[PDB]
Amino acid sequence: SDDWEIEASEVMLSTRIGSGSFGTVYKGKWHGDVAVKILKVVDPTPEQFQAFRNEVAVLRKTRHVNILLFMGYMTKDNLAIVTQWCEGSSLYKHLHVQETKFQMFQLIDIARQTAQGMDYLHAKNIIHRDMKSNNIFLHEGLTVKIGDFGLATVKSREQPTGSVLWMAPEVIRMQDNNPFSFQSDVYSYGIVLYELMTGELPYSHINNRDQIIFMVGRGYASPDLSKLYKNCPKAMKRLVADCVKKVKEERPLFPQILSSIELLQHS
Amino acid sequence: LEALQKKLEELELDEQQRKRLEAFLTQKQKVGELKDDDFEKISELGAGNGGVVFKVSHKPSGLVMARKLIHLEIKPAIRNQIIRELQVLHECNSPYIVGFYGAFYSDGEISICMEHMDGGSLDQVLKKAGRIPEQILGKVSIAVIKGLTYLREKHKIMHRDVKPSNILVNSRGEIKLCDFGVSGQLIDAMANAFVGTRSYMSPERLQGTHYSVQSDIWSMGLSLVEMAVGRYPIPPPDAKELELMFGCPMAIFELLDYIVNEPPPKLPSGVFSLEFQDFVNKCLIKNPAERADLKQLMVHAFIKRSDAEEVDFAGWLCSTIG
Ligand SMILES: CNS(=O)(=O)Nc1nccc(Cc2c(C)c3ccc(Oc4ncccn4)cc3oc2=O)c1F
Ligand SMILES: CCCS(=O)(=O)Nc1ccc(F)c(C(=O)c2c[nH]c3ncc(Cl)cc23)c1F
Repeated sequence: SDDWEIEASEVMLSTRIGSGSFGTVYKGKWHGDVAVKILKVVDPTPEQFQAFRNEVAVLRKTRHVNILLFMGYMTKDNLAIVTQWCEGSSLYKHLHVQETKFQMFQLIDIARQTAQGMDYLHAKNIIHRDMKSNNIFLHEGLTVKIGDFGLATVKSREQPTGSVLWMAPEVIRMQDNNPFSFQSDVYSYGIVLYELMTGELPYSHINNRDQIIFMVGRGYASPDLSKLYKNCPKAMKRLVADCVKKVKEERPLFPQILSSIELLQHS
Repeated sequence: LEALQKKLEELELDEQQRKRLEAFLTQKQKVGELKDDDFEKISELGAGNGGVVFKVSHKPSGLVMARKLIHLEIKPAIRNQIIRELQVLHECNSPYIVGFYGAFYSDGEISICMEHMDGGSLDQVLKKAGRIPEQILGKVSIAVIKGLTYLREKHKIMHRDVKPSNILVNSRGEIKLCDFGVSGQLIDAMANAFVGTRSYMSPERLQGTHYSVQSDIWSMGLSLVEMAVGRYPIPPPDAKELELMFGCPMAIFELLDYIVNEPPPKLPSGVFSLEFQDFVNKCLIKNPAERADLKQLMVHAFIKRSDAEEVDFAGWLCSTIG
C-alpha cells in the first residue's frame, strides 16, 4: 500500500478504553504505548475500503503538536487506525467524571491549544464535524491532542452512540446537504469553551434528547451563560457567546479566536 | 422475599398469571448480587435502543437472562445512585412488565439483567411479519394500557419511551413493557450520550411544556399506526406507497418539527376497522387534555371488542418467527 500500513503481528492489543457504535479503542504496544481504534465492520465493501483509504489520506496530512499523532493503519484483517497514546484522560473525563480542579490559567491554556489545533486543521482544509470534549485528550495533563476527526467518510454508512450537545443549529436542522463548515466547528469549540468555563454540560435542566434537538434547532434554547465562573475573564465570556451564536456567519474564525485568547493571556 | 409476595396479592390476577409471577419470584431468589464474571454469553438479542443486549446464562443459578449494556461516562456517585434507583425494579412484578434480576456497573457500562423474552421486541417481530394483524394489535393495546396504569398506581411512574422496540413478547403469549424511566439519573445520562433516528415523542414533550402519561398514550397511538402499516408514519405515506402495502428520508429535526406543526397521522381508511381508527385518533390528539386518558381507553369500543376476542397470540407469534 503506502508505507503507513502496519502488520498485525507487530501490534499487541492490551486493555479496552472506549467503545462507541462506529468502533472500539484499545490501548496497545507497538514500539511503546499506542492506541488502536478498530472499526466494527466485518464485510467491508470495496466502497467502504476506498472511503477508509481516503480518510487515511486526510490523516496523512496532519503533523501538529495539538493534533493526535497518526501512526499507521490496518486494512487486511480489519479496518483500524493506530495513533499515539495519551497518558491523561479525555477532557470530558477531567471535567465531568473526575471533576479535576483546573485553575483559570489552565482552562485558558486548554482553550488556546484547542484553538491552535483547530486552526491547523482548517488551514489544511479539514473540517472536524464532530468536536466534543470526548475527542480532546490531555497528553500527560499539559498538552491537548485533538482526535476523532476524519472517518466522517465511513461514519456516514435506531439509537446509536453520539451526542447533540455540541452540534451547531445548522447541523442539527440538516437543511443543507452540507451544513458543515469552519463555523459549525467554531460552535462546537464554543460548547467546549462552555464546558471549560462552567465545569458542566449545556442544557443541564433538559433531559430529553428530542426536546434538545427541537429547541436548539428552533432557537428556543442556548447555553446558559449565567453559569460561567466568576473568575472567568470578561473577554473569555465574550468569546463563549461569540462562538455559540446561532447565526453561522456571525461566529469568529480561529485566527481571531486565537488572537482574542493570546491578548487575554497577556494578563 | 415474602414482602414481594404480599404485593402480588394487592393485584387483580387470574389463575395462570399468579402461577407465572410466583414462579418468577422464586427464580429471583436463586440469584444474589450480579457481576460481569457470573455470566456466560449465549447470543446477541439487540443492538440499538440505547445499548447492546445479550442472551446470557448466570452460572451459579443456571438461569437464562437478558443483559443490557449501557455505556456511559459518569462520575462514580452517579453510578451508585443509578444502581440504587434501579432497585425499584425488584418491586415491579406484573404480567405486563418484564422482570428484573439485578443491576451493576462494570468497565464503563451499566449492566441491567432482566427477564428473557424469546419472542423479542415487536420492532423485531414487525420486520418479519410485514405488518401486524389488527386482532393482535388489539391484544397488544390492552397489554400496554394495563402496563401504563400499573406503573402509575403501584409506582407513580411513566414509561417515557413507549415504542415498538420497548414492547416484548413471549412464546407463552405474554406482552410486557420494558425500558421505562425508573432512574432519574439514568434519564439524564442517556440524553447526553445517544442520538436518535426516529421519534415517538409527544408534541408537548418536544416543546418543553408540562406532560403526563398522556405523552405515553400518544406514543402508543404512534406505535400502533407504525405496526398496522409497515412503516414509521411521521412522514405520512405517499399516494403510491399506500398502494404498495395493501393493494386495492427526513432528518430527526424535520421529524420533530413535523410532529409539532403538522396534523397527526391517521390509519388509512378501508383496510382497518372503524373503531381501531377512532382508537388511534383518540390517542394522537395533540392537545393532551382533550386526548384520551387511560380509563377512557379501557372503556373504548375497540378495547372491549378486543378483550372478548379469544385470539391465539402465542400461536401467531411462533408461526411468524419460529
Ligand atoms: C425517550 N424518553 S426519555 O424520557 O427522553 N428517556 C428515557 N426514557 C425512559 C427511560 C430512560 C432511562 C432508563 C432506561 C433506558 C432503562 C432501560 C432498561 C431498564 O431495565 C428494565 N428492566 C426491567 C424492566 C424494565 N426496565 C431500566 C431503565 O430505566 C431507565 O430509567 C430514559 F433515559
Ligand atoms: C490522528 C487521529 C485519528 S482519528 O481521528 O481516527 N481518531 C482516533 C483514532 C484512534 C484512536 F485510538 C483514538 C483515541 O480515542 C485515542 C488516541 N489516543 C488516546 N489516548 C487516550 C484515550 Cl482515552 C483515547 C485515545 C482516536 F481519537
